[PDB]
Amino acid sequence: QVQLQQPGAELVKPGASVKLSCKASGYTFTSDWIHWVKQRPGHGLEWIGEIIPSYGRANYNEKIQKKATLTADKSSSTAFMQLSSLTSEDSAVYYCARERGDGYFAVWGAGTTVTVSSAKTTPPSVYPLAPGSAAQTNSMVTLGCLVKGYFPEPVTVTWNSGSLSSGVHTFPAVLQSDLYTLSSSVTVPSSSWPSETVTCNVAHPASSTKVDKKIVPRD
Amino acid sequence: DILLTQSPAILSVSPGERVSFSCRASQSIGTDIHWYQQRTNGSPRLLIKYASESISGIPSRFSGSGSGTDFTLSINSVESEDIANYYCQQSNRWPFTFGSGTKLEIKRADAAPTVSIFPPSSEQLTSGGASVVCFLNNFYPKDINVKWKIDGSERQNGVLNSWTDQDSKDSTYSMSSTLTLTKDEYERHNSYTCEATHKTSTSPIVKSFNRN
Amino acid sequence: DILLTQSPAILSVSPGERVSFSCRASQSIGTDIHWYQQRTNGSPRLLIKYASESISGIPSRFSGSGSGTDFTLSINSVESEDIANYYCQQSNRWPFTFGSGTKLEI
Amino acid sequence: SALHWRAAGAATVLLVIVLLAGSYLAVLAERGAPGAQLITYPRALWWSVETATTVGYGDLYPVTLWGRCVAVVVMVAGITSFGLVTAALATWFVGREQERRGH
Ligand SMILES: CCCCCCCCCCCC(=O)OC[C@H](CO)OC(=O)CCCCCCCC
Ligand SMILES: CCCC[N+](CCCC)(CCCC)CCCC
Ligand SMILES: CCCCCCCCCO
Ligand SMILES: CCCCCCC
Ligand SMILES: [Co+2]
Repeated sequence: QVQLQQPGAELVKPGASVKLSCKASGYTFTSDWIHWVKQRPGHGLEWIGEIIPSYGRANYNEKIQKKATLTADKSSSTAFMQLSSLTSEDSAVYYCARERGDGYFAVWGAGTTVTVSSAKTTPPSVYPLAPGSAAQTNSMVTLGCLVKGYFPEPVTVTWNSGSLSSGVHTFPAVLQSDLYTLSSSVTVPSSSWPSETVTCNVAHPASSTKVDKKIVPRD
Repeated sequence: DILLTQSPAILSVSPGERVSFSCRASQSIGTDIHWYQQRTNGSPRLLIKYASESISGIPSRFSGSGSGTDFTLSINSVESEDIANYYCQQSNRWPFTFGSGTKLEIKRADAAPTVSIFPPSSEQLTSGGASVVCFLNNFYPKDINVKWKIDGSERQNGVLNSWTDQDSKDSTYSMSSTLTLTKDEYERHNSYTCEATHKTSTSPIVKSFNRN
Repeated sequence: DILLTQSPAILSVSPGERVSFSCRASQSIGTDIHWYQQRTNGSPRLLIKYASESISGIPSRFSGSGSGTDFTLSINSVESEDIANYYCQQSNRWPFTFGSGTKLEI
Repeated sequence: SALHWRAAGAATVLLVIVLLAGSYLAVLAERGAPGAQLITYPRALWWSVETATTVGYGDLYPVTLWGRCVAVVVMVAGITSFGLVTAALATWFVGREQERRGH
C-alpha cells in the first residue's frame, strides 16, 4: 500500500503561503526521517530539507533561499512543509520521501504540483474523439479524448479505469491565455470496438473533479 | 557540499546493448552512493543502494559498481521500459546531494507515423467552439512536420502542437496537432486536412474529412 | 598558507536580484570561513561566521553556505547599501589568511 | 550475590544503553552541520563502539558541540565500565588469594 500520500495539486497566489502534507503509513520507527525534494519542470531533483518526526528536529538546504518550514504530527503520522511568500520560481513538483536513517530514499510520495499564479481554478471540458464516417479502418482503431480549458496542472487521464494500458499516450498540455489543453490517444483492435466499451477518466485534483467520457461511434 | 557530476547528460543506445551511466563525486565518499530511476511523469524509484546493492523488485538487469569518487550504474541489455532519467545521490556527508541526471535514449528501427484526424464533437459544437485534432503516432525518428489545409488552402493560425518524450513501451515518438476555431469559422469551410512529412517517406501522409 | 581565491573580482547585479560571492580554499577547511563587508572608507564589518552563522545586527538578507573548499556568501534582493568590498577569511590553520576581495556593483 | 559481579553486569547493560542512545543522539546532533560524516545510524553505532573502547580510528568523529558532548559521555562510560570489570577481577583474585593462604 502507498507508503506516503500527498495531494496532487496546490494553487497559490504570488506572495501567499501554502502548507503541503505527506501522510506516512507502513512500518514507522524513531530513526525515520522525512525529506522534501523540489523538481521544476524539465529540471532535476533538489533537496529542500528533512525532519525526524520522532523528535521534531528539522534541517534545511543552506545553498538555497529558505522558503520552507517543516513540522510533523506524531499521532496523525503526517509531515508538513510550510512554503511561505511564493513566486513563480517556487512553482514545481514537491516530493516527500522517507529515509530509514541509513542514507537512501527507500520510498517517495507521488508529489504535489504547486502552481503559483494569480489566475483562477477551472475544471476541464472532456470531448470524445471518434473517427468520421470516411475513416477507413485497419486491424486497430484510434480513439481519444480532448481535455481542454483547465487550470492549473495537472490532470490524470486513464482508460477504462486503468484497465486499458497498452496503446495509450497522453500528450503534454499547452498553455494559452491561462488555460491548459491536452489529448489522450488509445488504440485497440478495431474488431473489439464499439462492442467492447471504451471510456476515458479524467481527474483534475485542483478542482477535486473526476469526469468520465465514453467513446461511441459518430452519428 | 559534495558535488556529483553525471556526464554525459544524455546517452543513446541500441536495444539489447549494455549501457553505463557515470557518477563522479568531488571528494571521496567510499560507497555511499544510491541510484534512482525517474520515468516521464513518475516519482523517483530506488534501483541500487550503497553503490552496488540490489533492491528487491528491481530487474536483475541493473547493477552498480565503484568506490571513492567514481561510480557506475550499468544495464545489461537495455529495453524500452528503461527509457528514463537516472540520478545518483550521496549520503556520505551532510547535506545529501543529487547529481544532475542522465537521460537514457534508445535508437530503434525507423517507423512511419500512424495518422488519425478527428472532427469536432457535437458536445463541443454546442458550446460554440470547434477543435480539429490530429494524432501522429508511434513514429521514429522524432523529427516530424504537420501541416493543415482548409478547403485546399494551408492553414497556420490557431494550430497548437505537442510532442511526447520517447515512449517506454516501444521507443517511438508521438505528436498531436490541434486546430481550434469558433463554430462559425468552422461552419464556413468544408474539408479539413492534416499532412505529416517524415523521414520514412518522401510523400507526406495525409488525412482529411468533409463537414457533411 | 591557505590560499583563498575569490573570483569574480567584480560582480554586477540589478536591484532586488539574488547575488552570490564565491570563496575557494586551496585545501579543505571544514566550515572555518568568515565574511566581511567593507564600504568605501569604512573598516571591515563581520557579516557571517563559520560559513553560515548569523551575526546580530546584520540584515537577514545575508546568508552563507558551503564546507570543505567551496564557500558562498549570498544576498537575497540586493540594495544600494550593499555596494561594498567583500572578503572571506580562514581560521582553520595558522596563519589566518584573507581572500583578495569581490566588489559589488549595482 | 557479590557486589563486584552485580556491578560488572550492571556496567555492561548501562554501556550497551549508552552506545545505543549515543548513536541515535550523535546523528541527531550532527545532521545539519555541513561536512559532518556521523549522520547515519549503523556507522554511528560503530563510531560509538570505537569511541567507548577509546580505539578512535578517525574514520568518523563528531564536529558539533552536542555531538562532542555525546562523544564525551560515551568515552567516560566505556572507560569507567571497563575499569569496573578490572576492579571486579581484582576483588575476585584478592579473595581467592586470602583463601589459598588460610586467611
Ligand atoms: C580555555 C577556555 C575554553 C573555552 C571553551 C568553551 C567551549 C564551550 C562552549 C562554547 C560554545 C561554542 O560556541 O562552541 C561550540 C562551537 C559552535 O560554533 O562548535 C564546537 O564544536 C565547540 C566544540 C567544543 C566541544 C567541547 C566539549 C567538551 C565537553
Ligand atoms: C589496552 C587498553 C587500555 C586503554 N586504557 C583503558 C581502556 C579504555 C577502554 C585507556 C584508558 C585511558 C583513559 C588504558 C590506557 C593505556 C595507557
Ligand atoms: C551531554 C550529552 C547529552 C546530549 C546532548 C544533546 C543531544 C543532541 C541534541 O540535539
Ligand atoms: C540527555 C540524555 C543523555 C544521553 C546519553 C548520552 C550517550
Ligand atoms: Co584480615
